[PDB]
Amino acid sequence: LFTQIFGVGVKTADRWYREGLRTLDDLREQPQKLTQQQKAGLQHHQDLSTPVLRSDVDALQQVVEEAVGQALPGATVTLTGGFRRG
DNA sequence: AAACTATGCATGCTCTACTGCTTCTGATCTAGTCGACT
Repeated sequence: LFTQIFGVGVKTADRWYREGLRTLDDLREQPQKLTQQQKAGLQHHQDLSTPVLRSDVDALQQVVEEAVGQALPGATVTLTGGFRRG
């Protein structure tokens, strides 16, 4: 559960385990030891938990192409990662 | 002629500014360690 939080790794999860935080609520109880990455991950935990579908991938690519063109014309963007693997 | 008073001056003391030199302190750049991510 802890590892699914953006900005929280194995070491941080183990540290929280040894500190007595056994559920997600305790993390939100004290939002002062969480860095920017952890705060962002916890704020939108539910949205990022849902798997990303191909439709979102195509929408993101279409949006990013316009930004890349505006920054500069003639640039190319390629989709890599798991999606490129099918 | 003698006693009292007057001015006059000097030197040490005190303060406030002024300038220049020396030392201390606060702001700004990187190595290492832990952690995050792809």
